[PDB]
Amino acid sequence: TNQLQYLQKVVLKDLWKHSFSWPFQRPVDAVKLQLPDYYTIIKNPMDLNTIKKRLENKYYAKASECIEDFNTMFSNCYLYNKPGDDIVLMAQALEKLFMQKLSQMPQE
Ligand SMILES: Cc1cc(-c2nc3cnc(C4CCOCC4)cc3n2[C@@H](C)c2ccccc2)nn(C)c1=O
Repeated sequence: TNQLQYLQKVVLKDLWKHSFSWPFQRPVDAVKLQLPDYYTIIKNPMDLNTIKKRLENKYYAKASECIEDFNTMFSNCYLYNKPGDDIVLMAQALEKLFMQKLSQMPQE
């Protein structure tokens, strides 16, 4: 659980504390945001709270399964949203930090 512990205690913590993480802290609320196509276009949604619960509940078999979920979260944001949107600028800044935290992760 070495790399899964670093994903929880360093990567997830430092993304959560970033000022732009708030849109990713819960699943997209399609009702309150009136985005009725979101869950049709995004078949495999993901968000930081789902990742937080999976790490707390030891749902992941391996670190790479948790990395796939962060990557899906970012990919979904770029797929659904438009290049000039606030949320895309926010995702890009959070993903840059993500890639730095992975570069500093110790080996298993
Ligand atoms: C991953 C993701 C997340 C959000 C999303 N969560 C929000 C939660 N709350 C508010 C607001 C609701 C009203 O109170 C203020 C926050 C806005 C929210 N958005 C959008 C509309 C948004 C974010 C940042 C900037 C601008 C728009 N929207 N899509 C399309 C995504 O792909």
